[PDB]
Amino acid sequence: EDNNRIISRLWRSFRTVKEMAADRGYFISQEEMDQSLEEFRSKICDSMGNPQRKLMSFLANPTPEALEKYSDLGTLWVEFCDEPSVGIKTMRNFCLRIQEKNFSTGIFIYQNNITPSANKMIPTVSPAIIETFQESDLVVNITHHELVPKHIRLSDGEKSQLLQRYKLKESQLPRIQREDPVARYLGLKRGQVVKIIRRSETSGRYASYRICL
Amino acid sequence: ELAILKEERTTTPYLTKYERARILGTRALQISMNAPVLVDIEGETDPLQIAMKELSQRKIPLVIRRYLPDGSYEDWGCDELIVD
Amino acid sequence: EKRLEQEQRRLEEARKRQEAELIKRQELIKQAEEWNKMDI
Amino acid sequence: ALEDIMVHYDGTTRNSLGDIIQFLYGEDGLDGTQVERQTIDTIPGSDKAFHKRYYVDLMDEKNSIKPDVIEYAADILGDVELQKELNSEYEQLVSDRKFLREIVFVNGDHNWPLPVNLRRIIQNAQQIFHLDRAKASDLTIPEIIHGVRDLCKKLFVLRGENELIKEAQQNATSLFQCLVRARLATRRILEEFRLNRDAFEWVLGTIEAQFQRSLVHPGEMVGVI
Amino acid sequence: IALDIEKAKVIQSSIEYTTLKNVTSATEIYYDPDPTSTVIEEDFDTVEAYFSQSPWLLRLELDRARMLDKQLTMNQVADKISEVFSDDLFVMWSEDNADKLIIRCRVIEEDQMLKRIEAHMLDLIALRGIPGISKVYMVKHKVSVPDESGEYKNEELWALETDGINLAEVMAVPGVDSSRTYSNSFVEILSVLGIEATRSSLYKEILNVIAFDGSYVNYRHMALLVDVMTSRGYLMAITRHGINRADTGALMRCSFE
Repeated sequence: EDNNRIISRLWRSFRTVKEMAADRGYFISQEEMDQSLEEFRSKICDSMGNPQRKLMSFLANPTPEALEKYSDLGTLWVEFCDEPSVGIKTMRNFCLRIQEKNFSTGIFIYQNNITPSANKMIPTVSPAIIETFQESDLVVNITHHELVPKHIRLSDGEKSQLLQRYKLKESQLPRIQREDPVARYLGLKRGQVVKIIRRSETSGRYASYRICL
Repeated sequence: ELAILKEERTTTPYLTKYERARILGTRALQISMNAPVLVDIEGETDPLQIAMKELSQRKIPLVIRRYLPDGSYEDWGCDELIVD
Repeated sequence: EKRLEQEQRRLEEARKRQEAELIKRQELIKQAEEWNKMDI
Repeated sequence: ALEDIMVHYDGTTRNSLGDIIQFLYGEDGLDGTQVERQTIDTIPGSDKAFHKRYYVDLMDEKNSIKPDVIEYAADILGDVELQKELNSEYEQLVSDRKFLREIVFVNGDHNWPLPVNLRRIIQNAQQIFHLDRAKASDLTIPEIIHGVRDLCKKLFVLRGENELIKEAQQNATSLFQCLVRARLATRRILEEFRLNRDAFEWVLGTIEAQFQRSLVHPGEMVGVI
Repeated sequence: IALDIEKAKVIQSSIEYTTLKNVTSATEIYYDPDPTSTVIEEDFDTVEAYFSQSPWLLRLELDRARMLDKQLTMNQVADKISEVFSDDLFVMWSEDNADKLIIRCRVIEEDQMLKRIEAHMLDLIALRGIPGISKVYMVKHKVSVPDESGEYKNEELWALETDGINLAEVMAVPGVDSSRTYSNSFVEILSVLGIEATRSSLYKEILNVIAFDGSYVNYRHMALLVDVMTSRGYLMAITRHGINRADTGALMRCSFE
């Protein structure tokens, strides 16, 4: 019934969130990655079948490779919201939790909608970063699409090397929007550069670069 | 400052077609305005043909200054650029 | 046989790294579960 | 919209503000009048046909180079360093086949515009050096391997020693190097084309010169074109 | 699902949008002041079999043929009405075996109110399907795939082509290959997949338009065009609204428009 498809969509969103966390540098165990649907229903759903989003929250730490490559990578806290509509109360509570439990970045997945007050409170949570995603747009992982090539964020040294090699200013590079779906998937901040290796029918392979806004 | 040292020149070592056309035109104009010729002309009279003969023997006394997008430049002699 | 031996060595090293990372991950799993229990 | 776009002396395509539109013109840095349709010989066919065409085994006597095409046919069986060279060539060809079949062209299309017509160069060499008749060739296998390998690192699109420059240069010539390796294979050179030493050196020099002549010229107004 | 026709038809039925107005054939308003009985003689037997507020009655006759064609159940429509209307409307429905398929309703001066309720019901009752996808067709695609021997051999597979676009919802439907769904509108591609996919889709559309009549244009020209059209991070139209909102010189911009 509709409960079964709700559970399936929630499981797909959870898998996409785990894949996103793994692609940004954090470590997620392979058993957790291939955690099947039946195990999800066993671990989350109760006797009547309703799911508890509060049981899906987890923590992550960067791999040594990612930590060496990116030095601004802290601890990640992902939390799903039971409340369909997220008010200023819930956003403030989440901000307080992040501030007290010293996390570098916190991802907050909501179900239906977020109030404008909460959005206006998002930028004032510095130095911690809060990012908001909707449940519906996380069902399918867009980075697995055939039309989406692989994006790789560059380190500060690599960005400096690129700018020196091409003798460019930052404003002279191709741009990518902050609200771009792939930019939001990678958690791009303003001033960061991604390397995009792409298929080419004239040379086989072609590496392009874009700078976030 | 803007000049680039001769050891680290990274532009192509071949004479492009635009550079060849401009160099031939400038040399032909100079020859037609009574400039000394650096090759032995047998019976040639046309300034463009004399300029082409000078180019084939690498005797054109001109320098090409190639501009980079940032403002720097590289200086290449006409005698050190390969011409087809 | 030398290439096979090198491949086995690399697989064993990767397995050891994976085991160490799993050991590190289990502590985070336990802490997250405890904090979620506290939230309830 | 496209009037102020020009190829610059560093190879990039830029507008009047200096903003980069393409890091290499046409992703290969070539002129549009210098390419022709050519077939890549590693893409089509079956695995049996590919193995039969490209694999050279110096141990099995009925799956080796023919004895009437090479003057050194006697002291060739049993070598291990040469067999290692041939295995390295075959592994490179298999990597090229995997790359083209899985990433670049997934539907199997193999007739694409590329520079330097190799068939024309090969038949020109055959006509010039009179490569007819059953005469054995004096072209050793390591000479073939090292000549092709060195040729695949002199196709300069970008000049410089920076690591990014080398990565871009290797990226820009991937498809053309696949074409060259698919054509100038050891078994193919020895049996189908029957080149000798002078013909081989002429082919290598001609490929290098013609590739140099096929690059786009800085100052081109490619936007208007 | 791609090599089976029945599963493909199941997916097609689950994707296509179907409203109440599609299966409805006629709607009527009747006066009946008895909640437990009725005046109409044709339906009296069925309603008394069922039984064993306002006097206004609302019954609508639905076409049997198109209701069976869409593969829908009367109970499903009843649950949809019950969900959208809670207990504000009492609903009854004739069984499958009825000669004419009917479903009544009763409210719990209100003739105009019932008329507005009937119009609203006909307008926006969604039975199933993705909103915006008006029609769905089945298409066969000839695709060349390598064999187990390495040889390339043709093949035939089933695929759906729709009218109307909703990429995000259709991509999440089970049974759909979510990593290959394509739209002919690249604004939606930009909103869902990003700017690199937008570049690829823009090249694909331009190539389709150019190559339909048999013409051929070299790749680098269209590549340069779509790279100019996607270099700023968003879609830049070839118009005054796109070209003249740049940072170029005033003299260069004034000479266009």
